[PDB]
Amino acid sequence: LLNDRVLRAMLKAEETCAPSVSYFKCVQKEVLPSMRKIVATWMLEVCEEQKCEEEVFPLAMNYLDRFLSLEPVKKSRLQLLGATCMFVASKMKETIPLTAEKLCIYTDNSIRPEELLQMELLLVNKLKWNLAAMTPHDFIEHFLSKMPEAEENKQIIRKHAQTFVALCATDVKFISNPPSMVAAGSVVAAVQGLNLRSPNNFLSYYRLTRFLSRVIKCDPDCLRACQEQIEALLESSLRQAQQNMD
Amino acid sequence: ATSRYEPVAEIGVGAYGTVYKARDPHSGHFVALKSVRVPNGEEGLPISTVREVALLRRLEAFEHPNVVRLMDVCATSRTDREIKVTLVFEHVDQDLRTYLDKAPPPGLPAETIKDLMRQFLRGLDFLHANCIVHRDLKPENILVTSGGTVKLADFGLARIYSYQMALAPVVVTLWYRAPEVLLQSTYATPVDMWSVGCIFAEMFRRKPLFCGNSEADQLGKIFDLIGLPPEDDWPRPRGAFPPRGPRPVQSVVPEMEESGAQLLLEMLTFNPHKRISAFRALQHSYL
Repeated sequence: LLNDRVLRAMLKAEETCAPSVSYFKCVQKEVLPSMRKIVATWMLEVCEEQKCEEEVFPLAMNYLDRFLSLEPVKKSRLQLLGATCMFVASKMKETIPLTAEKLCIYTDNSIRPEELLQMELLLVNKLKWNLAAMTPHDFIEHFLSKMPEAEENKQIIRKHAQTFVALCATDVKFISNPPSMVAAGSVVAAVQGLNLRSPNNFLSYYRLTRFLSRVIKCDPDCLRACQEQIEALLESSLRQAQQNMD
Repeated sequence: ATSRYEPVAEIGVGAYGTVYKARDPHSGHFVALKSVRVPNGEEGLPISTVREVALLRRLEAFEHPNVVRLMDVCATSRTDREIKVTLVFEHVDQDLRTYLDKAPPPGLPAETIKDLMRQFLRGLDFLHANCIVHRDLKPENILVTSGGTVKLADFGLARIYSYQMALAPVVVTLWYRAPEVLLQSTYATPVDMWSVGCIFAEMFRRKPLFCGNSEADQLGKIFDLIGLPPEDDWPRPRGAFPPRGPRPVQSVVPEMEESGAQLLLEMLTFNPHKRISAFRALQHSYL
C-alpha cells in the first residue's frame, strides 16, 4: 500500500536524524547525563503546564540530543538549548506555538527572548532544517492502525504508550533508540500490561514484539531489550514519586 | 555567503532569483544554491516557512528519481526585519529547454516524448501525494543530466517565497499559469496539471503553446484554443469577452496523434475539477 512506501521512507528519514550514542564521551566536556535529566524534566513540566501537543517534548529532546551530538555546549548554556528545542518543536507541531517570552518566563527570566531567537538559528542550522522527522506518536498511530482492537481499547493504549514515550525521553536510552523503536517498545509494554489485567481483551499482545519489529525493520531482541528497559524505568519511578520529602 | 560550499558559476535567474552552482568541498560534488529573504519577527523564523522547508528536507528520504533533493539549508544573515536563507539543492546539468533547444531532432521523437512525460507525471504524482504543489512548472524548472532522467526542480517554494515576491516582484512567464491562478489564485494541485499540458504540447512544437503576457492576455489566448466556457463553469476578474469556440486540437499541432490529442485536452480543461490528475493521466491510452 502507501503505508509501507511511506514507512520505508520514514524509517530512512529516521537514520538521518539519529543522535550519537557517545556524544557525552566524544563531544561534551561539561554536560553530563544527570544534567540532561534535569533539563528534560523541566522541559516536560513546561509541556505539561502549557498543555502542549504530546509530541512537543519528545521531539524537542530529539533536537537537543541531535545538537549535543554535533556541538560542544557549556552547561550554563544548556537550559537555553532545551528552551530553544521546545520553541522549534512547538512551532513544528502546534496550532498555537509557545511564545519566546513564555519560554523565558519559564526559566524565571534567566534567558531573554533575544538569546532564544539567536539559539533558534543555531539549532536549526546545525540540524540542517531537518525538523520534520517522524514522531513516536506517528509510529504508535501506525501500529494501532494495523491492530484489530476497538477504539476504546486503542484510546487506552495511546494514553499509556505516550506516558512511556515521555518517560524514555528523560532518560539516556532515548539517545541510542530510534523513535520507531521507542514507540514499538512503549506499545508492547502497554498492550502487554493491559491484556494482563484484562485477558481476552487486548489480544494483539501475542508475539507483538515479533509483529512490530517486522513493521519497524528491527532486531526483535533489541525491541524486547528496549521494552524491558522501558519497564525498568517505570519502576525506577517509584523513587521520584515518593522521595519528594527530604 | 557564507556557506561551506564554493560557488563556481551562474545557472540562471528565475522568479526565485539568482541560482548559482557551487561545489561541496568535503563531498567533492556539485550544488545548486538559491536564496530567499524571509520575514523576521519577534517570534523568530516564520513557522510556515520553517515547516515548508523541513518537509522539503524530509522528502529526500523517499529517494524518488524524478525530483531534485534539498540537501541542506542555512540561515546566513540575520537582521531584525529579515533573515536570509540559502537553499542547497541537488545539481542537474541541463534544463528541459536546453534539451529541447539542442535538439538535432528536426521533428521528433514520440517515444522520447511519451517516456519523458511518463517521468514528468510520476515525479508530479509523487509531490502531489505528499501535498506538495509546484505552481511554477517551467521548462527551466524541469532538469535532466546525462541519462534522460528528468528531475523536477523548484517545487513547493511558492509559500517560502511569498514574502520576497511581494517586496520586489520580478519577471514572469505566464505561458504556463492555469486559468484559475490568473482569474483568481486557486493555488490548488490541478494547476500543475494545466502547466503539464502546455508542456506536453510545446514538446512537439518548439516554443510556448500559449505565449502571452497580460493575465487577460494569457486568458483569451487560452480561450482561443480551448474555447470560451459557457457557465456555470465560470468562477469569481472579468467579465465577458470574445465569445469563442472549441478549436480542434492541432491547428497548434501535429505532430500529435489520436489519443495524445485527447489527453492534452483533459490536461487543458478550464474546470480544475474535471481536469485530469497526474495519476489518471499517467495511465491514459497515450502513455
